Amino acid sequence: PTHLSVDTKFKTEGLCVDIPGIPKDMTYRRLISMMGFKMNYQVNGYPNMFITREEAIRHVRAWIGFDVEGCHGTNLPLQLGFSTGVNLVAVPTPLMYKGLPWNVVRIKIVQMLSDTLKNLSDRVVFVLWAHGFELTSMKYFVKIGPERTCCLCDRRATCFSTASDTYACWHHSIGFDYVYNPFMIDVQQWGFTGNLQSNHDLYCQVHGNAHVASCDAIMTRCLAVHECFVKRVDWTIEYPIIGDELKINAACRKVQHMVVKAALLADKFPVLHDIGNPKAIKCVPQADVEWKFYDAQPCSDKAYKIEELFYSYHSDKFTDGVCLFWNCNVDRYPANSIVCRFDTRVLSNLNLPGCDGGSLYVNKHAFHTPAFDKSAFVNLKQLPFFYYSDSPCESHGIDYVPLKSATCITRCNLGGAVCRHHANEYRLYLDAYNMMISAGFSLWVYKQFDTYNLWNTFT
Ligand SMILES: Cc1n/c(=N/[C@@H]2CCC[C@H]2CO)s[nH]1
Ligand SMILES: [Zn+2]
Ligand SMILES: [Zn+2]
Ligand SMILES: [Zn+2]
Repeated sequence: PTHLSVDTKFKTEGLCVDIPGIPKDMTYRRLISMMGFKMNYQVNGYPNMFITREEAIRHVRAWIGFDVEGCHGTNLPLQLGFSTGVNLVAVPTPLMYKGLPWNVVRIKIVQMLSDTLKNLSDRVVFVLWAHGFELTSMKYFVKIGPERTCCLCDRRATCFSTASDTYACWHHSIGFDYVYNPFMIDVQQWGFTGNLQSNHDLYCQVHGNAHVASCDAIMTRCLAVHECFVKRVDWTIEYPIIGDELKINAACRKVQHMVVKAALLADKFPVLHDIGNPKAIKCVPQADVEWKFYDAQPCSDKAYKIEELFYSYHSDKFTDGVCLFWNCNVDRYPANSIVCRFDTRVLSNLNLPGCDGGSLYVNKHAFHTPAFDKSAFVNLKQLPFFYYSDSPCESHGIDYVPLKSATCITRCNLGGAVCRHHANEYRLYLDAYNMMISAGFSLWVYKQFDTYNLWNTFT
């Protein structure tokens, strides 16, 4: 039970308006054959074009919703829609393109998937709400065979060229015309009552239906992401490193210790209510403060209602001391809070678009995060950048230029001039901070927070 068997049954009901008379009894084997593909009994790493739901989830970075609308059938033109927003009209002779024959349409398909996926995945997974034309049109831009490697590198082959009879990964596909060994999954195989728009609209208001194929491709993938990452949560599934994952997470841990440590020095809160991940550790283990923990798993549907986290009768007096919501998404934060809230709008290779305004943040694990809402922070202010250090001014051990900054809160800066050690740490902390901000995180703090109260901790 690692791969999807070709002898598995395929429910064909959703395919009988474009394919009238299609048999009720159908396996993937007969379906791939009907699509115009010969599998030849190949034990070379590609057992089925279609994949399991578990395999689709392990490869979410590769998802591209795909839908074809019969615009007028190898007589009528076909509008090919993709969840990237692209609409290509192929003739059999929001980005809507005019009718062009398959030989040029296929070149555009390879460019679009290559530029979209080269930094995300080693493959493409076509997410469908299959009715007929998308499966039958796959023979016009897809070639299948044994698993292969790139002609220019050691990555897996995702594209083929008829002009040169060579294979390439997403990075080296310039000029390639065919999609090689793609994967696909039909959402309509998961047991849905009603059409695509009806099932999608139950959970999302962001994606409308402007009746173009790309609208259905977007709603398809959005619904597939809700089923796999909103209503079903699997935090065990590990995901390959494709970017700045380790630096972003190290930066987040440094910023948390910094922001919280300074807050406890500046306003000397007797108690700290730490609301969030049930596996949390005290980020400032030397602080005098009464550290109280409360468990709240990363919500993936709607942000927590502050009235349910705190009320119905815990320390109970959350109003006493300070509240820390580190990556804990609530609808309206209290005034006495330190908050790290991820911005689902951020454009990055880690953050994939999600359902109902949310985003799927993929960094080691997959976390669907609810839509950003500036109203959550009405009782708070944006946390300003600062670097605080009580460590001794001692070098031990990178050519220097004197650091001069009003945001370097150290004994040396108070006393007149920043020492080398603290200037190395400042520039390092500023990089880790900038790294965290770029990854999409936001930092918010109680309105009375003032970095001025930190200079007095050097009496
Ligand atoms: C218009 C739009 N942009 C999107 N970008 C996705 C990011 C991962 C590849 C793309 C797969 O759809 S989704 N909707
Ligand atoms: Zn390559
Ligand atoms: Zn949606
Ligand atoms: Zn110093």
